[PDB]
Amino acid sequence: PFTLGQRWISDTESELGLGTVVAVDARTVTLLFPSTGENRLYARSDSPVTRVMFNPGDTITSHDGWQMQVEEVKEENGLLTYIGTRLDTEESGVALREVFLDSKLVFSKPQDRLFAGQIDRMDRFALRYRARKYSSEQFRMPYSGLRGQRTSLIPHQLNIAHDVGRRHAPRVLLADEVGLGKTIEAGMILHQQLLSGAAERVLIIVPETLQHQWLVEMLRRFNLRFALFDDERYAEAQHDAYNPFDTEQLVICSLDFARRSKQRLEHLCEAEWDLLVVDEAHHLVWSEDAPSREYQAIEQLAEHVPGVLLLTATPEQLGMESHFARLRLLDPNRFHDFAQFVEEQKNYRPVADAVAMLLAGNKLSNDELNMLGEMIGEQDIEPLLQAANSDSEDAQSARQELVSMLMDRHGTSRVLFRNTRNGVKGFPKRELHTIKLPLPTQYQTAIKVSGIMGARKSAEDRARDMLYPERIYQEFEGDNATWWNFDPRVEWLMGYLTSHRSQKVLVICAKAATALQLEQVLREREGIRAAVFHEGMSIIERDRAAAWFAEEDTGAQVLLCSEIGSEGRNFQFASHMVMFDLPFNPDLLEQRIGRLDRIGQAHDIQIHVPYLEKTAQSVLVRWYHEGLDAFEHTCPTGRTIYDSVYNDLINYLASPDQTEGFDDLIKNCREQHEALKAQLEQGRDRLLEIHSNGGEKAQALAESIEEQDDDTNLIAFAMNLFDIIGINQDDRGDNMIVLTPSDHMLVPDFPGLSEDGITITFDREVALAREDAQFITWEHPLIRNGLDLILSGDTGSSTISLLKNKALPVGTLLVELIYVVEAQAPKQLQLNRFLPPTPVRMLLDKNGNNLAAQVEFETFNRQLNAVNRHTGSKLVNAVQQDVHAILQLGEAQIEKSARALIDAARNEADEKLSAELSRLEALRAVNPNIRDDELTAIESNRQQVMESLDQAGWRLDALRLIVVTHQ
Amino acid sequence: PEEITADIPNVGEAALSKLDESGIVYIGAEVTGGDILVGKVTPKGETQLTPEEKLLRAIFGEKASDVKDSSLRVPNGVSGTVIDVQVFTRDGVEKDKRA
Amino acid sequence: TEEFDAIKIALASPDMIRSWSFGEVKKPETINYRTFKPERDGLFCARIFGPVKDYECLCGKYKRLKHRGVICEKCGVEVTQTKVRRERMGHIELASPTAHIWFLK
Ligand SMILES: [Zn+2]
Repeated sequence: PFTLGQRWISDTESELGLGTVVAVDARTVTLLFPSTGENRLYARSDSPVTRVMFNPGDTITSHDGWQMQVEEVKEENGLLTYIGTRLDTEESGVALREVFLDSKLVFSKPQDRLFAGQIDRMDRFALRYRARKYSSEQFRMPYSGLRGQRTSLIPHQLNIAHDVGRRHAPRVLLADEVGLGKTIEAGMILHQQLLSGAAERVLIIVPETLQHQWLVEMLRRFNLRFALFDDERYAEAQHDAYNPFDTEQLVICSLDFARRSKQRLEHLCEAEWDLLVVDEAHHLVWSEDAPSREYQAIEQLAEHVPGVLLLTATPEQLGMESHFARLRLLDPNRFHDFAQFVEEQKNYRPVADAVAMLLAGNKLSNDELNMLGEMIGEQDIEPLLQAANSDSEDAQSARQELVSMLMDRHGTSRVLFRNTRNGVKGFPKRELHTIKLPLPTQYQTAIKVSGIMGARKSAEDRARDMLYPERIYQEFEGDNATWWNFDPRVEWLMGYLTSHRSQKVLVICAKAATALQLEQVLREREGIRAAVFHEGMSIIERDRAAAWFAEEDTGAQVLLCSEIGSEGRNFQFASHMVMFDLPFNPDLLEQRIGRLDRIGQAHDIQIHVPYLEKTAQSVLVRWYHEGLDAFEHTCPTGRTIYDSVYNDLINYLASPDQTEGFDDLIKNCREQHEALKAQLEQGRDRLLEIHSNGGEKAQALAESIEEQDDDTNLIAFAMNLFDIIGINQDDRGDNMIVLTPSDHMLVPDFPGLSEDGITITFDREVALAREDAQFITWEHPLIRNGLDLILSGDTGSSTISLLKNKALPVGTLLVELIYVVEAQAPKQLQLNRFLPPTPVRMLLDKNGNNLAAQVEFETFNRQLNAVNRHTGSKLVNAVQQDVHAILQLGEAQIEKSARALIDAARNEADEKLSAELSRLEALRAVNPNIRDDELTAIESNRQQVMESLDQAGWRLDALRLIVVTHQ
Repeated sequence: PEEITADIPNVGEAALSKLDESGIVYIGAEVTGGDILVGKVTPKGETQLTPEEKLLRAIFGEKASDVKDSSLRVPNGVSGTVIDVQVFTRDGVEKDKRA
Repeated sequence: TEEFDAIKIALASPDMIRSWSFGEVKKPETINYRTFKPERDGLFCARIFGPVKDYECLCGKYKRLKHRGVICEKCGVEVTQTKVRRERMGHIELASPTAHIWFLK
């Protein structure tokens, strides 16, 4: 019935507004859209377009801005002319040609969409309602921001993230021990600050050699795309804008890059960063009489950015005094004089000692205890002070109250976190296995020849060559000589693997060439599946090899090549490792053993060291095992003794025949070990470590997350969501889904999706084993994206359904009404903790009686069925006059339910916000590091929350009509 | 031109295990239905990747030229031993390893 | 599926044949042999018979299913499912009226 001049809207992109018929041919019709002025031509058949007509009682607006009230409309030759009373002038009998209607006819509360022609589906209405329910419940979940990160659930990490991510403008120095996960806690804190809306602009400054590492870590672990800014990018952004740094929210850059020009550093300091993060800040040397030009640029940055995180190391066994140069940067007024800090650390040293005696299980003389009593400046200290020391029944709880009070009285522990490998439980024990092999005669002959031919060469290089026999047999027996046939180590390796076929074994060698030769020999003489992991490979190929190695029982049994390691997520399923060779320096030895020796392993570690009899290997095994205890224990004595013994030991390497003098070197090594151990145990700040590990509340949080991580409703909602959106989901089978778009996807391009597809896993352990997959949680960008896509659009907001129930009258009306309570506030305030968009379901009858409390949603939805487009279309209009009368029925109950929800939310707000503000005030009353700005921020945030909550409103989001038939 | 390289998109390393670096099965290998007889890559054009996307590709190593595989597979339900291989090159700049 | 009966056969009038046809095929060319997209006016033409691939126009301006009646401004091909390319017939306007061999020989 298309006729030139009619108004039509698109059922889907109504954001275009009204259109106007301006041409018609045999197959097509053309709509002009005055909102933009464009024309769109559609095929007459299947007609996915909607007639826009109005009925008596509607108020409409004309192109001149005035509005009116329609009372009667004539139609002739397909065109409508509206007749009614112009309301702004009170003129009756006013005519408005439909061509002159405005475009600002937006998707009214769906009791208006009944007359839009084809209406949405009923499974998208189901997804719409389920989505609002799940999103509402999950936004208020207590531990938001702590499940989507691709990490192990390590207690101290979760504790640090929980504590720091909730602070305002956090300024902290992370001096965690090397290898514990400093950057992991940093990334978690970043994930919280970005997810909570507290921050939008972030700047991370990293040495260039680590820039790519950061790029991948934030991308693969935290789903965060940073824009790298180099000189080229800086120039192309200088052309596009006055300030180049306004084009991206998240920026990585180098500190050397930051110092290039002065206008560069000022533009950087003016980019209004919310957070700044600088790793390895110990490289910033500062002298009281001469601070470097390097430190000055960070000091300039940290003054223009509220929150600033510094990651660092505390090496060479020195104290936090070396840290003053950086403490001065965190709180320059609180920490402003070195000497006072020196006095503080010296006068606290006895206190630290006395604490170590307390917690070690010793009695503390009154003379000792009346110095801690001097520290805690109170007067009812005595009874609790003595109960802890007499070893009464509650001596444990009195010790715990003492330590708790100590942490609250420590001068720095709130701003400094040092977790040690001694203050953390979970590491597996390590047992050693040594195997003495006969040196084959081919090597004796090959090395004595190198000895003769080795006339003019340093003993250092004599020891570097004789270390690895494989690489001297390639100079005298010719390159590529088949040395893999007589070396007994190879036979031992094969025999052990073929005898332990049901065990995954990690085999470490020095260089990739030897690894390729090992793969070739294991394949061509025993068919052993082994993936190589060397520096020459790309990230995707090595990831592929890790994937193969992760196959439970059908993949590679063995692995591995040169150093590389660095794989954050570890092989927690692997518990047996063999050292095909031994490194030179003890740091490489401890890092190699470190790659597996991590918290979260399956079982204890079995280390197998096959070494040739009477060679440098035989020397080094003796040095490492009896002397340093470096295999079974991890104490970092190696470097000091190695430097103190280097020139002597060289001779013991270049000539393993001379055995005398060795055993005294070994006793010297054990003496050095004992001295270093003693000094380190006597340097432990056990109070700082107790404040660092979070304790029982942190373990409780970690187990609450371990129990929240089995949500199967999440997977069941996900499948529905994607499938409805039109995302093909190929089930590979081994807990991995491959998502690929489809011809029927619902959006031009989906932000995260690509045509090549992405693999996902819902199990945290699989994610920790397969870093090539996306770890899907409630906080994953894919889900949040789809959520915004549905809850912002209007699909799933209106449908009709029939019910066949003999026990009800024909033509009865049940009306599902989904109101949404919302507040309008900037996301920076984080109102969503207290009032996200909240659904309010109501199942009205003809009398306005609610049945939802009696009739659950799922059960009711199951037994319902849809109609066909056409008959249903006017079947809706059959009750157009009825639904209007249905609305006032709910009008009286919506105000009661709303006022109940608002009242409850405002109550929860004032209690929790006053309890937290009181806690922070108590801290200011108990700790000197809490700033005025902090308390002001919380007070203003509480006031703003009560204010924005006092103006919250409701709106009709969804509406489903139900009509019972028996036909 | 299509390529014979062993770098084949979205194939598990199981399938590559039996292929040499040149992309030809090892003489004497036991095969089964569905295994990849030889590796071939179909060229892809007009990728038009964004410059940041190009940088990401560079670090990751993803190849715009590939993304499609024309690799021959063993016919369904036939399984035997590869006894012989022959290579016929019309133009080739130099004789291939296998050649 | 409807419940039908009585399949009827009769002479096709020229106006009915014009009714079935969606477009004129002017040139005998089919495809460019270089880019395998079909000819603008050829035995194989997207604007007459249908889109090659489901719900996406020839030039590639409109590809989503959200659009079901739009006809791309650049390529006059409407975005629908390629199955229609199985039912759309074309027509040729002959300059000289030609005899139907069946009714003659
Ligand atoms: Zn087009």
